[PDB]
Amino acid sequence: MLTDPIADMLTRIRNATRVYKESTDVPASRFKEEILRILAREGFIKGYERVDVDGKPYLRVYLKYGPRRQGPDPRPEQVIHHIRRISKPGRRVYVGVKEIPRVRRGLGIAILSTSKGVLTDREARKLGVGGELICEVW
Amino acid sequence: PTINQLVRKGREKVRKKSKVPALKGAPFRRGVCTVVRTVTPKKPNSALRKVAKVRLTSGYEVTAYIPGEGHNLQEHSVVLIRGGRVKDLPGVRYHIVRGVYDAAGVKDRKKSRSKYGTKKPKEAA
RNA sequence: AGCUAGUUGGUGGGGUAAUGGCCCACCAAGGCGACGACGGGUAGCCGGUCUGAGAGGAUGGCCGGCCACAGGGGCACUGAGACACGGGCCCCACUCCUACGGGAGGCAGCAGUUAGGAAUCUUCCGCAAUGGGCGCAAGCCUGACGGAGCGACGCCGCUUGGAGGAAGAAGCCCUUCGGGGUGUAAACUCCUGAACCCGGGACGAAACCCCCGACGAGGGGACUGACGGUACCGGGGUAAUAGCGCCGGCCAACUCCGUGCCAGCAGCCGCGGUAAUACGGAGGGCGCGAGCGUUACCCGGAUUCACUGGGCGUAAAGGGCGUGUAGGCGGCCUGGGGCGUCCCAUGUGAAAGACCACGGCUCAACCGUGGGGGAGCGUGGGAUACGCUCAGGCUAGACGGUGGGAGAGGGUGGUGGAAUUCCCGGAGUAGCGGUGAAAUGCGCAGAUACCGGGAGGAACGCCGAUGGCGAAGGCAGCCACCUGGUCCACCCGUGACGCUGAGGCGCGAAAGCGUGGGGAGCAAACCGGAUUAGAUACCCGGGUAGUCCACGCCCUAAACGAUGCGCGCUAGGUCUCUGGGUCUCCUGGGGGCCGAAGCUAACGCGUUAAGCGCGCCGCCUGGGGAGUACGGCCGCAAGGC
RNA sequence: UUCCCGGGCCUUGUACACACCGCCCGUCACGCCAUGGGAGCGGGCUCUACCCGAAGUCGCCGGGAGCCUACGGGCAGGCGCCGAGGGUAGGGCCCGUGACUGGGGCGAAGUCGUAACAAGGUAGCUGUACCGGAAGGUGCGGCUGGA
RNA sequence: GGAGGUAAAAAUGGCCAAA
Ligand SMILES: NC[C@@H]1O[C@H](O[C@H]2[C@@H](O)[C@H](O[C@@H]3[C@@H](O)[C@H](N)C[C@H](N)[C@H]3O[C@H]3O[C@H](CO)[C@@H](O)[C@H](O)[C@H]3N)O[C@@H]2CO)[C@H](N)[C@@H](O)[C@@H]1O
Ligand SMILES: [Mg+2]
Ligand SMILES: [Mg+2]
Ligand SMILES: [Mg+2]
Ligand SMILES: [Mg+2]
Ligand SMILES: [Mg+2]
Ligand SMILES: [Mg+2]
Ligand SMILES: [Mg+2]
Ligand SMILES: [Mg+2]
Ligand SMILES: [Mg+2]
Ligand SMILES: [Mg+2]
Ligand SMILES: [Mg+2]
Ligand SMILES: [Mg+2]
Ligand SMILES: [Mg+2]
Ligand SMILES: [Mg+2]
Ligand SMILES: [Mg+2]
Ligand SMILES: [Mg+2]
Ligand SMILES: [Mg+2]
Ligand SMILES: [Mg+2]
Ligand SMILES: [Mg+2]
Ligand SMILES: [Mg+2]
Ligand SMILES: [Mg+2]
Ligand SMILES: [Mg+2]
Ligand SMILES: [Mg+2]
Ligand SMILES: [Mg+2]
Ligand SMILES: [Mg+2]
Ligand SMILES: [Mg+2]
Ligand SMILES: [Mg+2]
Ligand SMILES: [Mg+2]
Ligand SMILES: [Mg+2]
Ligand SMILES: [Mg+2]
Ligand SMILES: [Mg+2]
Ligand SMILES: [Mg+2]
Ligand SMILES: [Mg+2]
Ligand SMILES: [Mg+2]
Ligand SMILES: [Mg+2]
Ligand SMILES: [Mg+2]
Ligand SMILES: [Mg+2]
Ligand SMILES: [Mg+2]
Ligand SMILES: [Mg+2]
Ligand SMILES: [Mg+2]
Ligand SMILES: [Mg+2]
Ligand SMILES: [Mg+2]
Ligand SMILES: [Mg+2]
Ligand SMILES: [Mg+2]
Ligand SMILES: [Mg+2]
Ligand SMILES: [Mg+2]
Ligand SMILES: [Mg+2]
Ligand SMILES: [Mg+2]
Ligand SMILES: [Mg+2]
Ligand SMILES: [Mg+2]
Ligand SMILES: [Mg+2]
Ligand SMILES: [Mg+2]
Ligand SMILES: [Mg+2]
Ligand SMILES: [Mg+2]
Ligand SMILES: [Mg+2]
Ligand SMILES: [Mg+2]
Ligand SMILES: [Mg+2]
Ligand SMILES: [Mg+2]
Ligand SMILES: [Mg+2]
Ligand SMILES: [Mg+2]
Ligand SMILES: [Mg+2]
Ligand SMILES: [Mg+2]
Ligand SMILES: [Mg+2]
Ligand SMILES: [Mg+2]
Ligand SMILES: [Mg+2]
Ligand SMILES: [Mg+2]
Ligand SMILES: [Mg+2]
Ligand SMILES: [Mg+2]
Ligand SMILES: [Mg+2]
Ligand SMILES: [Mg+2]
Ligand SMILES: [Mg+2]
Ligand SMILES: [Mg+2]
Ligand SMILES: [Mg+2]
Ligand SMILES: [Mg+2]
Ligand SMILES: [Mg+2]
Ligand SMILES: [Mg+2]
Ligand SMILES: [Mg+2]
Ligand SMILES: [Mg+2]
Repeated sequence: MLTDPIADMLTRIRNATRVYKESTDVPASRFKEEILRILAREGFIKGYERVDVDGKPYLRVYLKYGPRRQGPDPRPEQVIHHIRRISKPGRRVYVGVKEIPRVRRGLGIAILSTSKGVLTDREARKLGVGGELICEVW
Repeated sequence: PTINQLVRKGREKVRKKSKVPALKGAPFRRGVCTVVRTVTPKKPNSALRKVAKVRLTSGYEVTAYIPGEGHNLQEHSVVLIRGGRVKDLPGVRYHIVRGVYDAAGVKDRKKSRSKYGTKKPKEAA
C-alpha cells in the first residue's frame, strides 16, 4: 500500500543502479516530480518524463552512470553511489537554517522540503528557509 | 526496535553493582580479626596464604588477605581493610593495610615500602 | 493495578491582605488511573561542576538563586512582614539548680569539647575596608565581614646550585676476566647565591566630620589600618632537603644471587615444583619529583541500551498460531485553515562560572574590564513544500458482484474390506514361540500349520509423490449432510473503506486429569527368562494405566523454515501441483532445486531472501545460579504464565 | 582377506587438539560461602476504630460569685468543637533472628558407575508420564541439531 | 528399479605443566 512512496522511489532507483538499467517506472505524483527535478538539475540522472503504463500515470527515470572501467569487474562507476531517506514517517526530521548537515564537505547534496518548495542544502541555506530534511545523496 | 517502541519502552541503563560492599563506597574500614589462619588457593596454584576473618565497624564479617612475609596479627588485633580481591582465594575480596594500628610493616623490606607499610632504613648512606 | 470522605462539583457561610473544601452547614455523585493513579524506595532543586568528538552520562561540595528546618511534635501572640535560630505557651526525651514546692537550658551561628568514623581546623586579631541595625549627629553594636593560624587537601610559582673536570679515582654490580657499568657522576677549581642579618617601609583611605557657599551644587581643611613593621625596596651574606612507584605482554625500563607450587606476586592474561628478565635482595635502568603510589567513587574507552550509533536461521534474541481493542503508520488530484514545521522582529533566558581579547598582582594560580551568540518560552508579522484538519474528486490499494477450479480444511451421521486377538465346529499331529545363541512361555487337558462360522476394538494397503489442504497444532478406506478458507476469467459495483496490533479473546500435537463408556493389537509401571562384575537397561515371554468415544479440564514442545506480519523494487535456468487464453506458447496462484547483482563471520540466502526499503508488533544485552526462589494470577492435581 | 595386530589413499562424523592411554556426566564423602522453607520470636515504618486528651485559635455563657476610666461595654473565669501526645485492639509492608530442612555455587590429585561427544557401542535431543543408588531407563508424540 | 535399510560383545586412564 506504499507506506512511504518517497523512500520507495529512492529504492527503485537504488535497485536499478546496481543492475545498470536505462530507466525505471515509478508512481506519479507532483511531489515526486520535484524530487526528480532536483536529481536532474544536480546531474544525478538524465531526466524524467510523464509516461502512461496500463492507463496509470508513471514516471520513467532515466538513470546515469560513469565510464566503463577496465580490468576485472569492468562495471562502470555510479554517479549515484547511495541515496536514502532521512525524514521517515516513523521519525520526522525537521531542521532550521543553522542545523543543516554538510554532505561530504559539499560534494554531495541534501534534498529537503521547505515552504518555498523542494530545495537543496545549498539553495535552502542561501535563501535561509530550511525544513523537513527529505534525503541526502552522496 | 522501532522508533515507536523506543518512545514507549525506552533504553535501560546499565547500573553496575559494586564488587566491594564497604557501606556506600568507603575507601577504608577499621575492624578486628576473629581468627587468623591459612587457606589453600585454586587449581593453578598451591601454597598457604595468610588470611584473617575480620569483623569491622559495620557488623559485617568478611575475610581479608595479609600481604608480605611475616606478620603480628592475632585473634584480638585491630586492622584496617583496604579493598581488592585475591584471584586465587575464593571469598576473599579485601586486603589488610600493613602499617596500621595492630598490623606491623614487613621487616627487612626495602623495595616497595609504600605498600606493606615499611619505614625508610638508614645505614649511614 | 485499581485509588478516592472534604473524596469531585454546586449553593450559602466562617477565615485571609487575597482566590481556593482552606474550614463549616445543606445538596448532587462525582473525581483520578497503563499518557502508569495509588503504594513502596531514594533524594532538597537550579545556575552550574566532572567527563565526553558530539549526542549523551554522572553529579549538585566552595560561590550565587529558591525551598525547608532551629532538640522531636503542636500552637498561637505582637507585628507591614514570623507560626519566628539566639521571642512566648504546652507535651515528650535528655542536662543542670533545688530549702523537695518548683526553677533554668536548647551551637544546623563563631571558636572549642565529647562520641561516631578512614577523615576534616583556631576556645586567634579588628570593626581599618565593604555591608547591615539604630541615631539628624557625635557615635554604639555587628564571630556578616576583612584578616591572621593549623592541614602538601587542590592548583600555581620557587629552591636543594651554575660553568669546568679522567680513555675516565675509591667502593659496589656484571664478565667470556681482556674488560664493561654506575659515570662528569664524585672529589677538586672558579662563579652566582634560597636561607639568614641590618636599614627603610606601604597601596588598600575617602567620605561621614569642619569652614566658604542658603547645613543643596561647587570648593577647601582635618581624623582614622586589624593584616603589620607583613608585602615590597636597598645593603651584607651560607653551596644549602629527595623522595616515591615501576622494569613478562598490555607498558618505558635487564642482569646477578637467594628460594624451589615453599616463601610469595597478581588490574587482565597469569608467574613460582633447582640455572624465575613475573617471588626477595643487589646493581643498573624507566617514569614522575615535594611529591609518588594504593583504596573508593564518576565519565571515557563500551558503537557493551546503539537518537546521532546495535542486533534476533545456526553466536543471546521472532511471541506456538490466529482474531482483534487502544495505539502507531498510511495511495493520487484540487482548494480552505496554518496545529506541527520554517523565517523575521521583540521581551526573557540574573550574577558568577565557560570561551575570546586586553589588563592587575615581578610570572602563574588567582582576579578585573570589555565582546559573542546559545538552547528553550511569551508576543507580533510572514511563508504553505511536507506532516495535520476540513471540503470535493479519483482510481492502481482493499472489499464486493457474475461465471467457473482444485484440495486428507473442519464438524455430524452412516458404511466397506484386509489383518490381529478370542469363542465355536471340523480335520490333524510331538512340538510351537523366540534369539546372536538360548531360556522363561505355550503344548498329548489335542497346542502351533489348515478350513468354516461368530464376536469385538482400532487403523485404513495399493492409489501415494520429491503431491495436496490449513493461521498454527495438524489433516489419508467409502457415501451423504452442514461448513471454513483459497485460486482464475470478466473487468461489473463501493470507493481509502488500508497495514500492524500492547491488552483481551479463541484455537492449540503428545503426555497428563475428572465423569461415564469401550478395550482387539500395542504398551509406561510391574513380574519373569536371558546378558553382565553388577542390569532397577538394551534382547525375549507376560502385563496395568494409557492408547479409543462423548463432555469438561490441562496450554507444554526441537509448537522448526530454530527465519513475525503487510507492501514496493532487483537476471535467469529447471522439475512439479492447480486455473485461464487467439491452449506451439503466453499469463496468474502454489510447492522444490541450481544460481545474476547483492548480503553474510562463515555455512549459506538468493522474486517461497537471510538482497534493496517503509510501516507496526514481539524479543536479546557474557556464562553458571535459573526458567530456580519469593510474590501475584491460572489449575482438581500434575503443574503453567 | 570375513575375523585379530600394525600401516597407506580417499571420504564421513567429532563436544578430541600434551590429540581415545582423549573427553566427559550425575549421585555419594569432606570443607567454605550465600540463599529458600521453618514451630515461631524480636524490631522499624505505616493504616483503621475507639478511650483519655495539654497549650492554643475559634464559638457560646459570663450567671445564685468576681475586677474595670464612659456600663446594650471590656477583662478574669466557665463550657464546647478541633487538637500535640498517650492508651487499647486489629491489620499492611520491610528488616533481623530461629531447632531443623531444601536445593545452589566454590574448594590439585576421595568413592560408585558410563549417560553424552566417533551408529560413543541402544542415533541424539525434546515436551509429558512412570520408574530407578546415580548418571539415567522406558512409554506416547515431535525435531535434524542423524543415517 | 525407487524407497522400506544391518549391530551380540567388552568398563576405566590421578593432578599441574613448553614462545
Ligand atoms: N555446578 C557444579 C556442580 O558440580 C557437581 O559436582 C561436584 C562433585 O560431584 C564433584 O566432586 C568431584 C568428583 O566428581 C570426582 N569424581 C572426584 C573429585 N575429587 C571431586 O572433586 C571435588 O571434591 C574435592 C574434595 O573431595 C575438592 O577438592 C574439589 O575441589 C571438588 N571439585 O565436584 C563438584 C563440586 O566441586 C556436578 N558436576 C554438577 O552438579 C555441577 O557441575
Ligand atoms: Mg564492607
Ligand atoms: Mg602454578
Ligand atoms: Mg612488587
Ligand atoms: Mg463539610
Ligand atoms: Mg534526605
Ligand atoms: Mg563516546
Ligand atoms: Mg542538635
Ligand atoms: Mg496582627
Ligand atoms: Mg528570631
Ligand atoms: Mg543557638
Ligand atoms: Mg560550632
Ligand atoms: Mg573514634
Ligand atoms: Mg565596620
Ligand atoms: Mg559602616
Ligand atoms: Mg572570615
Ligand atoms: Mg671505579
Ligand atoms: Mg655540574
Ligand atoms: Mg590607605
Ligand atoms: Mg558637605
Ligand atoms: Mg638581596
Ligand atoms: Mg608507574
Ligand atoms: Mg618494554
Ligand atoms: Mg636462580
Ligand atoms: Mg611485574
Ligand atoms: Mg625482582
Ligand atoms: Mg568505566
Ligand atoms: Mg555509550
Ligand atoms: Mg538505532
Ligand atoms: Mg550486538
Ligand atoms: Mg544452541
Ligand atoms: Mg540461539
Ligand atoms: Mg514463528
Ligand atoms: Mg486502529
Ligand atoms: Mg497522505
Ligand atoms: Mg503554525
Ligand atoms: Mg550569566
Ligand atoms: Mg599580566
Ligand atoms: Mg479348535
Ligand atoms: Mg503331536
Ligand atoms: Mg479361522
Ligand atoms: Mg469497474
Ligand atoms: Mg477524501
Ligand atoms: Mg492482524
Ligand atoms: Mg492440547
Ligand atoms: Mg491426548
Ligand atoms: Mg491422551
Ligand atoms: Mg496418575
Ligand atoms: Mg481418561
Ligand atoms: Mg504384549
Ligand atoms: Mg560388563
Ligand atoms: Mg516387553
Ligand atoms: Mg521443522
Ligand atoms: Mg513443528
Ligand atoms: Mg522459541
Ligand atoms: Mg512460482
Ligand atoms: Mg557472487
Ligand atoms: Mg540457492
Ligand atoms: Mg507480530
Ligand atoms: Mg517448565
Ligand atoms: Mg598410495
Ligand atoms: Mg574411554
Ligand atoms: Mg587432552
Ligand atoms: Mg529465613
Ligand atoms: Mg453599651
Ligand atoms: Mg493516636
Ligand atoms: Mg522471619
Ligand atoms: Mg542451609
Ligand atoms: Mg542413551
Ligand atoms: Mg556411552
Ligand atoms: Mg553403551
Ligand atoms: Mg535398542
Ligand atoms: Mg547411545
Ligand atoms: Mg522422554
Ligand atoms: Mg524400566
Ligand atoms: Mg509437527
Ligand atoms: Mg572407577
Ligand atoms: Mg586424564
Ligand atoms: Mg600446579
